[PDB]
Formats: sequence, C-alpha cells, structure tokens
Amino acid sequence: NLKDKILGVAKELFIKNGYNATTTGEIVKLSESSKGNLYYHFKTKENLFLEILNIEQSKWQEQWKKEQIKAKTNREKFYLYNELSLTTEYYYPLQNAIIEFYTEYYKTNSINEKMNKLENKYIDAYHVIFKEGNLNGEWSINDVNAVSKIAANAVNGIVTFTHEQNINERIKLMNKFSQIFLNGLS
Amino acid sequence: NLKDKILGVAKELFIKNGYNATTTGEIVKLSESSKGNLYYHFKTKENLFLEILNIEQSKWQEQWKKEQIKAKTNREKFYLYNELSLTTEYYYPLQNAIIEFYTEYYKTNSINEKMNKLENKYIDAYHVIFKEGNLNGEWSINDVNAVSKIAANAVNGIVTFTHEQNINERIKLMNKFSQIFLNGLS
Ligand SMILES: CN(C)c1ccc(C(=C2C=CC(=[N+](C)C)C=C2)c2ccccc2)cc1
Repeated sequence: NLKDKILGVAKELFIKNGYNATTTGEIVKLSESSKGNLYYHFKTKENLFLEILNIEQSKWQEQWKKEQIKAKTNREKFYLYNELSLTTEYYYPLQNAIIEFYTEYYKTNSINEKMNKLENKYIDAYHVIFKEGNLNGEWSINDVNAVSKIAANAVNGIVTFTHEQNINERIKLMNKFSQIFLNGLS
Repeated sequence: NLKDKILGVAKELFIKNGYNATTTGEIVKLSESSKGNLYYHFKTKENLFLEILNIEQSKWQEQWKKEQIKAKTNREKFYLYNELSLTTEYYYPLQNAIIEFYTEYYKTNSINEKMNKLENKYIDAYHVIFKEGNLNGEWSINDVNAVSKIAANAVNGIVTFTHEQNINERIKLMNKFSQIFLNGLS
C-alpha cells in the first residue's frame, strides 16, 4: 500500500508533468513516503516507471479479456484488438511520459531487459489470436511467433505515425490494414 | 562550413539524444558558433528540425532511386524498399525524434501545415510502386493512397520498434511482412 500509493501518485505526476520533469523527491513527499522506502521498492525512477508500465500492462490485458467477448471469431478479435489499440491510445494520459521514457532509454541497453519482457507481453495477445485461429481453421500459420511480432509492430506503427488525420480516417485505415493482413494469410 | 555544420551537429544530437533532449544551446555551443547565428534561415528550433527532416527525406529518396534498379518487378520493388528501410542511415534514424516533435507541436497548427509536404514524400515511394503495379497488372488496387499510407506506416513500425534485435531477424520479419501484405492485395 505505501508502495501502491507511490505508484499511484507517481503515475499521476508523470501524466501531469511527463517523465523527465517528475522527480523522486516530489513522489516521495506527495505519497508521504521516504527516499529510503522508494529506493527499497524501485531503486530508480526508471525502474519505478517500468513498474507503472507493468501495472498498466496488466489493466490493459484485463480489459481485453472482457472486451474480446464482443468478438466471436479470431478474425474478429484481430480486427477489434487493432481498433482498440488505436482509439484507446488517442486519449491515453501516459502516452507522453512513455514517449519521453522510451526515446530516452533507447541508448541504455540495461533497461532493454524489462523493456522487452513488457513488449513481449503485448505480442502474446496476437500470438493467442493467431494460434486459436489455427485450431479453428480460420487460417493456417506455421510461423505464429513471427506473424505475431509482425502484426504487433505493423499495427503500432499505423497507430503511432498516422497521427496527422481525423479519428475516422484512422479507424478506416486501420480496418483496411487488418483486412489486407488477414487476407494475405490464405 | 557553418550553415551546413550546424545541420550536421543538430541531426547528430536529434538522433542520439532526442528532440526536447537537445536545445538551441547545445547545438550552438557544440558547433563553435553563437546564438545570433540563427535568424534569417534557421529562425526557430522547430524550423532547424523540419529542415533536417527535409534533407534526410531527400537523401533517402535519392538513395532509393539509385537502388531500386536492382528490382525488375514492382512486387520486388516493394520488398526491397522495406528491407533498405531497415539498413539506411537516412531519415528512418530520426523517427523517435519525430514522434516527440509531434507530441509537442500537434496543437500549434503552424506545423500541421508547414511539414505537410513531408508526409507525401514519405508515402510517395509506395504510391509509385502501387500505381505502376496497376499499369503493369501485378495487382489490382483501387484505394492506392490508403494502401500507400497503411504500408508506409506499418513498415515504419517494423523498422522503428525492432531497433535492438539482430539485424537479420529484422530483415527476416520485414520480408515475411512484405510477403503477407502484397499477398493480401490479391
Ligand atoms: C496504451 N497501449 C494500448 C499501448 C501503448 C504503447 C505500445 C507500444 C509498443 C509497440 C510495439 C511493441 N512490440 C510489438 C514489441 C510493444 C509495445 C509503444 C508505443 C510508443 C513507444 C514505445 C512503445 C502498445 C500499446
């Protein structure tokens, strides 16, 4: 809880002032904790931040569990999952803190460890989509892991770089992509 | 030089550190110049940046033409472009900086119009490839602009978010993508 209170406050601080601007000092004081306790729990602001990210990852996964029920078939889950990825990121408060962070630890190969266990978790969502797709003859992929890393990165690119259009066009392009992609698997 | 030495240091810092990460102070101090050195041509920092992007875009689009000749069919031109995208030293090594600049200059509509031509030179390569593929009957695509953007963005994704894993693994994926994509247009 004192740990949970720190992550909560830290998350808000980041959302409000971004990664670089937030200090562990602010965090310590606002969560009514101590430099010692924050050290014992996270060691560094970077670690603190990766922990928020993990928690955030969990929530996303959980939501997806409830949300994927609106998609009977896996072809549908693929369509749905990509759209959510697009819309939900449009209004995600942490997005900017993430970007600061990511484009700040691109050089540090130390963070590359947890940073990757995290990304892998996101790819599993797709991995599951495709596997189940196989066991239902929705398509036939023999290199799932591969197709999974590809979708995850192709879709995130559309989400991250399309930024330059009206939300409708984007959902449109994204659905066109999902269409093409799922097609080239038959 | 100087007007071309600034650009040199700037590009270097933008790539290495990041957009916000580097400021008009560092650029000058590291280029053996003065603050006044910027006014007529390089007014604002965002102008100096939008500059470097134009250069790099041209340098990459040029390298591409001096190399697409190794591809007879457009089907091959598609695959190639994507692979080269992973190996170049032009434009793509700045995506991270670009992503920030778009999260700190998306409001000021002074940019959304300023570097609007930049978004076209980026999707142009695929425009030609996809259009010329129609004439050559390699495929039948009606919504070219869509596909060009979908592809341009998906690809930038595979390139930007795999920057840490084995270059061969990268090129392998990029190829399975190109494979999957084009096959979905038929
Ligand atoms: C709020 N939200 C749903 C999300 C928020 C972020 C991501 C991301 C990402 C991109 C490629 C990945 N792969 C395929 C390794 C993993 C994560 C990501 C986006 C920008 C900068 C760094 C990572 C995905 C979903």
